[PDB]
Amino acid sequence: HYSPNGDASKATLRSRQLNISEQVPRSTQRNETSNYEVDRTIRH
Amino acid sequence: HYSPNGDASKATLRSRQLNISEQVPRSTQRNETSNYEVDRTIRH
Amino acid sequence: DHAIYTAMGAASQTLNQQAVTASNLANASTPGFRAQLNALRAVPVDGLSL
Amino acid sequence: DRLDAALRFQQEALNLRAQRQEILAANIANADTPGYQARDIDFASELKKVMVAVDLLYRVPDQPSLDGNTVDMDRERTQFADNSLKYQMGLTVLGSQLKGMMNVLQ
Amino acid sequence: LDRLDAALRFQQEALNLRAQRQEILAANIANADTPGYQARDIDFASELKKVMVRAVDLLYRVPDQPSLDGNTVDMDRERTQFADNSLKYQMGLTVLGSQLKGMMNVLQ
Amino acid sequence: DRLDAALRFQQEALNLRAQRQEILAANIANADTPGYQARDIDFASELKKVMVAVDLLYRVPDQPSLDGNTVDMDRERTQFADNSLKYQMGLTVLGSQLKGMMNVLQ
Amino acid sequence: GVPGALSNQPAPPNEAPIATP
Amino acid sequence: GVPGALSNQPAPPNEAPIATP
Amino acid sequence: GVPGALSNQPAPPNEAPIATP
Amino acid sequence: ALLNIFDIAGSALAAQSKRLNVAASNLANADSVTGPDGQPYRAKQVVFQVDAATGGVKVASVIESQAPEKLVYEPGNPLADANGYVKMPNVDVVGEMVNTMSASRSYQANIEVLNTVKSMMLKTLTLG
Amino acid sequence: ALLNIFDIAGSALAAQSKRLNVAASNLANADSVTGPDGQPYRAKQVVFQVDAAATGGVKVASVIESQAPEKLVYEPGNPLADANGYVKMPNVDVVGEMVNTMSASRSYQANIEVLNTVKSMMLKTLTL
Repeated sequence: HYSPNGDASKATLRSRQLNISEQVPRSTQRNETSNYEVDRTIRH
Repeated sequence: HYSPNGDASKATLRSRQLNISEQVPRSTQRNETSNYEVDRTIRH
Repeated sequence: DHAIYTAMGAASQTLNQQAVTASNLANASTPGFRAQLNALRAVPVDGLSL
Repeated sequence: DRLDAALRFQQEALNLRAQRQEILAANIANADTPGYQARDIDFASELKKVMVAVDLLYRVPDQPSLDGNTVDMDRERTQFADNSLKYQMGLTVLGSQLKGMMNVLQ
Repeated sequence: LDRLDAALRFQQEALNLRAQRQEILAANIANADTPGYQARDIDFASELKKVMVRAVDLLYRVPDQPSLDGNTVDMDRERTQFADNSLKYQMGLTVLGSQLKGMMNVLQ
Repeated sequence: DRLDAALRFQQEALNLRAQRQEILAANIANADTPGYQARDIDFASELKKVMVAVDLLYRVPDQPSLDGNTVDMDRERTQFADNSLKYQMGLTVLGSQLKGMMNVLQ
Repeated sequence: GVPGALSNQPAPPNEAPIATP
Repeated sequence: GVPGALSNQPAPPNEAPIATP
Repeated sequence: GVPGALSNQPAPPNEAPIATP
Repeated sequence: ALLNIFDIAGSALAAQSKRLNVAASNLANADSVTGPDGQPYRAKQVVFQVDAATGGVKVASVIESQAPEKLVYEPGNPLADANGYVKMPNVDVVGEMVNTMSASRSYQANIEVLNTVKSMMLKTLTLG
Repeated sequence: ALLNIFDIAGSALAAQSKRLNVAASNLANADSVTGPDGQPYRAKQVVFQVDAAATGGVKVASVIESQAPEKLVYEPGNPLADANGYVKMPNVDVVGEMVNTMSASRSYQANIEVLNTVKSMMLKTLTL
């Protein structure tokens, strides 16, 4: 079983990278890499 | 058996990458890579 | 490179004005005639920069 | 795979140099097409993204032109020469690295 | 065939087709001024695929712009064809040379 | 160490020749801007100091001009040719020395 | 059809009559 | 910006009006 | 001194007075 | 791709050759009074387009320019209309005299591009 | 410290081309009675600057209209004339534009030669 970590309220980030460009013709940009950690339950 | 993780309400993301460009002739762009984790049940 | 086009356009318009003047001179004896004036108009092009 | 990555840095640099050369050749060939927009790419950021599907940017015009052509000549010719020189430099660096790797096994 | 020719048959056939295509290009260069001449060329990919199964047919080249004398051999398009054909011939030559050198070096 | 010391002088001469070439290119490209002073460096003193940023000094004007510019085309061209030839000679000397150092290992 | 391509049909001869008969 | 640099969106069309309305 | 040599200071600015002050 | 340069520059060469031929034909027919069937000669132009992002230049078509014919008065001519105004080609001279030079310069520039690209490709052919 | 030569020479080439374009525009519009809006044409010229990030290439700052007073001629039968019957004409020095074109062309050639020599030396550098 895996607990959901979609909502940003209780995600568990291990890494991150958030680039934000913006020029002004209001060109924009937003890159975002994220590495998560997840709960786990295993029964046999 | 695999539990469905299509709905974004309880997906289990392990990774992600969400790039968003936008220029203004409102050109746009949206790339999104996602790596999931899935439940599993196995009976013999 | 595009500086050749403005000069060639100026030359062509000068040729046209010469044609107009020649036409004015040709009918120098037709009764009740009105001459044709001529002038050059500048038409700047508004690009992005410079 | 260590060899793969170690040569991959320079291989990707060379590949992006080739792509930029192709785009420069295209905008040289279409230098007299009215209604054309000059195109180019940002080598440094593109290489960073590839190391870590190619987007191209419109070159900033320098002088107006009635026929709607914005591809200059002198700036892009200097860019062509610089790109050719850097492509040759990358080629010889990669060749030197490969030969140095090879001659050790002799 | 044999295990040795099996590897290099493709490259040999590519080289032979390149030689024949270059010969045809040189022929239609030499006949650039003979009126009533039609430029000829070989569908390289289709011919190579057909040969790598087991003379070569000729396909007329579409005229670029009309001329009175009836000659239909262009100049710029065929010159670019000749240059790129020579370049790919040299590429195939060096590829085959590298393969043969590797095979020889394995046996030392 | 010893290897770096054997080539330090030639490498520094090459680098200083490149910098002086850049200075000459800049002050030949600014040949029309009024109020711009010619620039150059004292090669011998610079090389001796570096072997023991970059210091540059103004050139003595040749003929006066109303606008203020003080660059002489023929003098700049002669200096450019001299520096280019000396850079080529330094490159040749460095290449020969490296070839000999490589050859001594067989 | 497109100029510069390869077609197995030879092109018809080109003629330039002075006046239409 | 400076001429010859790179920018995200294309240049506006260029027009040469003979007489301003 | 001799033109074309190296100097540590700039020459004074040039001027062409139409009439003497 | 560095091979695409050949069929980009070949397209450029073909387009410039077509443009030069059109300009030469217009200069030759600058004063021709009639065609094979009484139709006055009309100045012609080519249409350039991109092959497609971006690629080489292809001549889309050849179109006769839509400008009024510089008609002249020769009443004693069979081709004259009801008012005796025959129609003459609307071809200038400066336009073609500049088109030829521009086309030649572009042709030479593309030749230089092809030379440089071929040289660097042959150089890459012997890596290591 | 040798890849900035291309930037410097390209900046010089662009500046000289802009100056040549301005001179050509002045020569073409030497006798333009009016523009689109109605104001008389006024001569224009560039203003160079040192493109130092220390010295580097040349850079054109902007284009300014000449502060010299425009000429004025007497023509009362023209709607452009003011209350005194004077219509304004541009102040262009034809000899000035000619010598500007000559100097710009010569500097263009010099920069081309500099760039060629530097490219040759850079090409030969890799043969170390």
